[PDB]
Amino acid sequence: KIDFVLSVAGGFVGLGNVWRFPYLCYKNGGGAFLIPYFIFLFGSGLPVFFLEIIIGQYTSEGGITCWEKICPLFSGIGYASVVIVSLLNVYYIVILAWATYYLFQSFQKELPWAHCNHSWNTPHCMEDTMRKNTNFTSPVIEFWERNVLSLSPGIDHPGSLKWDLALCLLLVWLVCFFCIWKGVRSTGKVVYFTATFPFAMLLVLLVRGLTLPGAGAGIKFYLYPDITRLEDPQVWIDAGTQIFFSYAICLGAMTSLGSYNKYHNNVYRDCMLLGCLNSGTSFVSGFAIFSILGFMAQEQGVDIADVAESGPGLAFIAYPKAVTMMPLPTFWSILFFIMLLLLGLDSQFVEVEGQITSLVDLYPSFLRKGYRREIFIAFVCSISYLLGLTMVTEGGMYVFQLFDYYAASGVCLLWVAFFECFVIAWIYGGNRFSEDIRDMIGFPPGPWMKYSWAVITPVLCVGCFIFSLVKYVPLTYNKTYVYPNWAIGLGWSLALSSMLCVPLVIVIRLCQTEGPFLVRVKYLLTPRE
Amino acid sequence: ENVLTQSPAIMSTSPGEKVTMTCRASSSVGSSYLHWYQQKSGASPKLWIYSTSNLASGVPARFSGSGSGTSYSLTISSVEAEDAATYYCQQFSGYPLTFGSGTKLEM
Amino acid sequence: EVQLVESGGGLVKPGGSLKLSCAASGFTFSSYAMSWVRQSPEKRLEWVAEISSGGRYIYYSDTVTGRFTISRDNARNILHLEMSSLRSEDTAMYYCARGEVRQRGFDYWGQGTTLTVS
Ligand SMILES: NCCCCC(=O)O
Ligand SMILES: [Cl-]
Repeated sequence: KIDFVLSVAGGFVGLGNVWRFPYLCYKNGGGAFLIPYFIFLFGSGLPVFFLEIIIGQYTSEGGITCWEKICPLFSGIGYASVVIVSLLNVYYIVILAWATYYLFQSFQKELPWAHCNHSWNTPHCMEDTMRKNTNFTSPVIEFWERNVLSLSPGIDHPGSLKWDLALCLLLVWLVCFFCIWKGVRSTGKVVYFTATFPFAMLLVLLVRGLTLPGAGAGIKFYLYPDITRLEDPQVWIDAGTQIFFSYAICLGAMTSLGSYNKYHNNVYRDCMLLGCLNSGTSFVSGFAIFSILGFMAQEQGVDIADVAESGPGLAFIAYPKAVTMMPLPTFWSILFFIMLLLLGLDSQFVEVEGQITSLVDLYPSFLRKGYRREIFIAFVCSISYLLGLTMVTEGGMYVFQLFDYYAASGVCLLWVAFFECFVIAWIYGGNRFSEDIRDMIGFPPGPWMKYSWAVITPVLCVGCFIFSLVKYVPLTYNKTYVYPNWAIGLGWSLALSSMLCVPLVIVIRLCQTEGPFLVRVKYLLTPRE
Repeated sequence: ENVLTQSPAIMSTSPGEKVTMTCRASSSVGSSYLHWYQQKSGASPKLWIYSTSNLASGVPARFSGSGSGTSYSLTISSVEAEDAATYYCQQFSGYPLTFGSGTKLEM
Repeated sequence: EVQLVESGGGLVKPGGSLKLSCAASGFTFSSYAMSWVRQSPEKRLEWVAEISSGGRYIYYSDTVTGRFTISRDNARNILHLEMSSLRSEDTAMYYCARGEVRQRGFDYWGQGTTLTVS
């Protein structure tokens, strides 16, 4: 039992909880983000996660081959998932690049973000303690913006390529390449430390956050709903898609992981434990993040909703401030960023391993014919590094925000989840799926899972998509920069690169099948033996 | 085939005294995959305990079960006159399904 | 579930054939799996075969893997067991039981019918 929970401990915490959830919650007003979050959690997140693990165990193959055994017509779901993984692996590692840069900057007598007395610093800076005495800027925020990021005025100005961040990305990609090639993973005595360090660090950060003299206001802003005016399609999409992104579902990695699983240790129970604890760690770290934000609000004399960036930089603004107020701040900064690097590196290794496995399973005749697998891994790493170079430039923050919002999140995850649930519930058959689950694990899913797949998840996804289309608002970096029309088109192209996989595969298999149209569709709907 | 063997085939018993009978399995059986059935004389068997700890609807709290891995047993706190019946252990972890030898309580 | 009743038992000869039936009522027959359990005259229980809720997966005991055939009629809510090459050791009482949940076991058992091969 303890060993199983330890093996779980590798995968039920990640950057999606520590970093993504707090900034999405902050961007959507805080408390109002929680209601759709929990609604989607219990409506689809656990049922869809369980459904994908069931698919993976039932087929015992990749996320693309399983649909052949379920529904040949909708085999495009696996392709959409593999492109989602490919797009995610390009922009997810930029977080590790920023963490590596911060870790290298932490090897100093004094943390550079503690005070603003350097060459890269604006003359409008004022210390937070002395701020409550104009358009002043906190040293941490402008450090993040100018030294680590060197933020451009807009996406239309790429600027110069930051050599230091490029070397950080190169280092992280080489680490990933060597780990994948040599099969390096936490399996010996080191798994104890690898699993336990993140939660010890999160506990220390949370304790520091609560004991701040202004944590109460931050907690109140974190938990107080705003149903009067914050009910917008953006909050619904963000909360629903965060559930899918945190669990790594709709990506097809869960299917490949289930393939490895031989049988059921109450797979239902394992999925529920995974989901409950994965959501719990996010909700718990929200307290730490928002307590830090509330203390900064109390110290700087500004509103909680305006203290820090409403974007991916919230984790790189709030946490350094928290570690700045601990005894020997350099020590805790080093430990925090090492923890962040390990948490991101483990999930990066998992994702690149899954992507490589799926891509070689697509073409085993040449890719897997021999030692060319290592060359393929090197090729994938090189192309991903070159693609990530676009987000290293001075205007790379906007590209990163667009990629996060569209490429591996947003409408694409809703599309994939809706098609999976619709296929299994209606085309393949909910009764047949329950029969398969009985044969596998010994008991049927129950009314909750069956009704969720049949109605709740498709209705939620369709309603969110339609609500977004009717009440469409353009994506904005932070809360003041408006993206150009071409940037929005590029983001929608990134989303469509995954969304269009299902219709394209459908028409391709319809054309590549003999017989009349009805015979074609009948042959492609019937599951294979 | 996973053969299940129950040692005390015949047990003379008096009212009030506690009685425990054990089931032995030749292969690893999961805790949730072992169940006991009670069969009265001239009647079809009825479920008594499932998952080695959960009591069926009709069985009173008088009965209880324990065991894990390869040895299982269920005990009676204080046998009554109505407790005289045959009990069979069954494994549900893998096919073919097998039942124990069975102990017929002799009053 | 309330009632499970078997029927069709009788006297046969070695090498003969017989079809057993089990009518079900009080519950949705199509949504629960069914199994046959055999009680020898020596009072020993032996499992015969199991059919899933939809009948897509079918399991047999080693002694009857190539001799007996199990089938169900979801529309009629009735369970059938088919015997082709009944031997001298097949004489016993057959009960049809509900085994939908493998972790819960056979919730209900039928009255049962005796089969003899004298
Ligand atoms: N799309 C999933 C990425 C890693 C999941 C997590 O951060 O928890
Ligand atoms: Cl989350």
